[PDB]
Amino acid sequence: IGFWCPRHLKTSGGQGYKFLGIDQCAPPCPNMYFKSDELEFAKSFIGTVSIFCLCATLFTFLTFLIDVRRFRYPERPIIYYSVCYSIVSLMYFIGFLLGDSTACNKADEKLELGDTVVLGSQNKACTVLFMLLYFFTMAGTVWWVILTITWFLAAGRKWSCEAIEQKAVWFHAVAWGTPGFLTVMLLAMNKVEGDNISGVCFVGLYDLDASRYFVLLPLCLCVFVGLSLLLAGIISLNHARRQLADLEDNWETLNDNLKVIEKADNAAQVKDALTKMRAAALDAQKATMKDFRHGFDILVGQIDDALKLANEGKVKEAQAAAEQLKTTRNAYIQKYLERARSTLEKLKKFMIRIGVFSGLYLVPLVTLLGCYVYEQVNRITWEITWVSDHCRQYHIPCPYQAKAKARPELALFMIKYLMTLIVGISAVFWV
Amino acid sequence: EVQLVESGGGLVQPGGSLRLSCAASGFNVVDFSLHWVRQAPGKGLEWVAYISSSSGSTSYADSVKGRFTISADTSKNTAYLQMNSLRAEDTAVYYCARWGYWPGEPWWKAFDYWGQGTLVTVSSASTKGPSVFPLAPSSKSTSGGTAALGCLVKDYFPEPVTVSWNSGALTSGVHTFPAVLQSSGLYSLSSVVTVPSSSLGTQTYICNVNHKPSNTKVDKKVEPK
Amino acid sequence: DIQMTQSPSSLSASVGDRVTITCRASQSVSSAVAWYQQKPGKAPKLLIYSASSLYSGVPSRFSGSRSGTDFTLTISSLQPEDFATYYCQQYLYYSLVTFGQGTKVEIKRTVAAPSVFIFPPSDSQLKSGTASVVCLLNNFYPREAKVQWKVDNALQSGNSQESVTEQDSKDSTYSLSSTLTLSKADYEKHKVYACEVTHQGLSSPVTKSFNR
Amino acid sequence: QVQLQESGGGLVQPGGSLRLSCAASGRTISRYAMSWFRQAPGKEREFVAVARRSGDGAFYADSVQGRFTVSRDDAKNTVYLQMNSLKPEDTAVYYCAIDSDTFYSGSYDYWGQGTQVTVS
Repeated sequence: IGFWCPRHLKTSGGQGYKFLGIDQCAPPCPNMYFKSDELEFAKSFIGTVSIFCLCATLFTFLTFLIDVRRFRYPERPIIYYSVCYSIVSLMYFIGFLLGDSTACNKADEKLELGDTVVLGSQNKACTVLFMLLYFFTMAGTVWWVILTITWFLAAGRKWSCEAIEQKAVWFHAVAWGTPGFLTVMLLAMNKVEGDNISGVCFVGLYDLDASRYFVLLPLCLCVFVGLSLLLAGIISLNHARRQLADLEDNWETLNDNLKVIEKADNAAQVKDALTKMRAAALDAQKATMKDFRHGFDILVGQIDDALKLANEGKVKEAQAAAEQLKTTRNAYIQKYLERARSTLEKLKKFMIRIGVFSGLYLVPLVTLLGCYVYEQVNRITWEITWVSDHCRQYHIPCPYQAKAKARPELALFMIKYLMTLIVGISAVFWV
Repeated sequence: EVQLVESGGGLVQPGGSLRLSCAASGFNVVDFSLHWVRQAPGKGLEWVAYISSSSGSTSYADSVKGRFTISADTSKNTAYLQMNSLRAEDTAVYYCARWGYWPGEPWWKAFDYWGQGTLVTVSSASTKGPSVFPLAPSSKSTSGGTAALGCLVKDYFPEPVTVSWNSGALTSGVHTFPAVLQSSGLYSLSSVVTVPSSSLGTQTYICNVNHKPSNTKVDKKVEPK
Repeated sequence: DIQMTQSPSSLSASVGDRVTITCRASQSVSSAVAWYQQKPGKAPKLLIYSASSLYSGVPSRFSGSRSGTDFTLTISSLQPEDFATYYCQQYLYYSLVTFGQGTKVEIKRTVAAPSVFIFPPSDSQLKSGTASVVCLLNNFYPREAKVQWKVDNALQSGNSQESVTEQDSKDSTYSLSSTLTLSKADYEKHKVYACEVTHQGLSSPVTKSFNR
Repeated sequence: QVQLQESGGGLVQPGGSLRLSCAASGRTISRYAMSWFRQAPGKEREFVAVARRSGDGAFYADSVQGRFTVSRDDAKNTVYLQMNSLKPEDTAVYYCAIDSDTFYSGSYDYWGQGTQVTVS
């Protein structure tokens, strides 16, 4: 026999995706997976969550606008991250207010009920709800990728603030264009579908091809490149930090060797201290604009002069030559040390801020991605138990091979709708 | 091409004096620092002294401080290094090295070009000719197979001496050990051959030993016992 | 004062094998060490300078490494011309030059048991008042081999001098000779002289003796 | 006061492979060395292989080069001998000895028992 769709729930209208394989089948406006009372609880649950996520993302949008400036371009992609999730939080508010008015149409009364989900872009007031949610969701993800690009550029490649700012047109072209390139593809083959839990249109809910390729794949690709640049940035700054650490150790042994010479006598320990200072000066010079290493060259040359005058049996003159190093030491290298103490000031202020922001955005997203892959591995089974559990009231579809029982758990979908909104409140901890 | 050559090596009395000269052809002594590295026979390299002709930066090793001296001049483009109160442990070969000046690549390059090196020796005894004694193998010492034959030269000075079997007619299986110093300050040398069976070829073997300073050509005759 | 320690004082690798040499400094000298190559009888030639840089003229198989106070010369491809003694030199100052002990590189081959021969002193030696007895090894590859002189189970010391040749060109073998010197009246004591040789290729010591 | 034990052996077919071990007890191993020996009827007490302390040198005889590889584990105080291309002419008792000299002269004092190997 095969698969069948009942005479009830027939569209005869704007065809889109074929439900359960057969053409012109479509799903009902009552979702009938969690029927009766708890569907309306989920409607109030989405409205409850959408208020709090509106009050933590739009609240930031008016907060960054008080200063506007003073947040540099390696602070910038988050102001457009929150704008992108300002829209996304508000469309779920639109879905709560409307209910089931334009998320699906009641159609005509030629058939029994006529309540069916709209598919495709044949009807207005639903493709608009796809345009502003999906485009500003994919943008919100890639702006986070841009923020990891800017973090890697400013911590791994040692780019300045203005050098990255020169590429602001290039970042906006990708971050508004790559979701813009995708949001015009979906309109071409009208893979947009409706919704019933939250009255907003989105893609990949009732299909296995749209969610896997155009929703699951781009977030997983954006996460993979995001962690790759973040892990590259954290390891480049960790190594930078080691150069400053051992250069400061060389400066410390230089300093306390000068101290132990300047309060001692005899011609024995002065040579031993000069040996250690020469080793430290060579190490600091090779650690490493040309004026700094030129100053190191003059420094180790004066160390050489002190060694020459100390091997001749002179102590007080060697002491004066040793204390003469401060004049060429303070005015040549110490300025660069304060510069590194003013520009490396500290990227941990960004490292902590990106670490917290990525930390409170990834684990809701991985949980959200976890439910996407949970939907993908079980949607085929979920549809076949639905058609078998309700084969009594309708004309009996597919009595053959109708032996499967895996009821979906309600504690998974509202988590997916939760984690779709909790990702947007991660910008309040930045401000 | 720039080169470094050394001169002045030879035989001196212990506690005496000796002058070594290192001539630098090509590069001048003012653009480089000339060092001296000493290598004892059978031991590793050790550092002795250096000179800097730019300002004068003489220094020496701890074992030779206050005993050696070094000098250099630009007019003749050479370095001189004198001996005072030579001890017996100073017998070695002395190499002349070149080291650049700070800053830049010439300093970071270590001793690049080395001299040939001249061997020096302390002479606690006068020169004398070698005394050669034969090593007749035993009659039961591997009769019919391979046997060892050699000749011992002892109490000779100075070092260079050569040994030939039948005026160089023997080449296969010939081992000449390195010379060693005895307790009396003289040298003893061992040279052996491996002639299998046939009563050592039933011919009389000879060790022709030549010592040029002693101008001796003593030829010892060896026969099996 | 800045002591340099070169533990692998003798390496043994076949042609085409990997050679690594490790040098350790007492102090934290900067990346200023130099690696040399000295063929027997010739002046040393520089290979690596600044502890990582490669000198112009030498092949690119030599490598220089530095991780802290440790320095490593590695020769990945061993050509027949890379059979010499390699020396480790730090250079921090002109008057702080200290060399290492140096590592000998020799051809690896199979283990051969030595052949032991003893020769009685000649009749011309007893007329000179000095009698000398010699016990020599032959054709043994591992240089580490000890001998002892026993005169009626008497362990002598201080009267024996040893000499070992360089590696042979044909079969890559050594040869050791031990010389014992006695005076005329001292040679007349006891009745036998024996030399016993202990080697890694010999399970038990080999004793060769002759009567007087 | 030091005893040495060995493992491996038994009747093995021609062409087989074996891994012979030599483990000591009551004495450290990081400084000493060991030598693989061989006792056979007719010709007795031949030498096989040496692993010094850390793989700095592996020395084989004229008959056991290539087909014999020695690996060393100082933590377990055991070395391993790899058998390869088992010619059944080698009906011999393999033996392991301790090198009691710190300069590798081959002063061999402690003996043990050894392990016999019979092929075909």
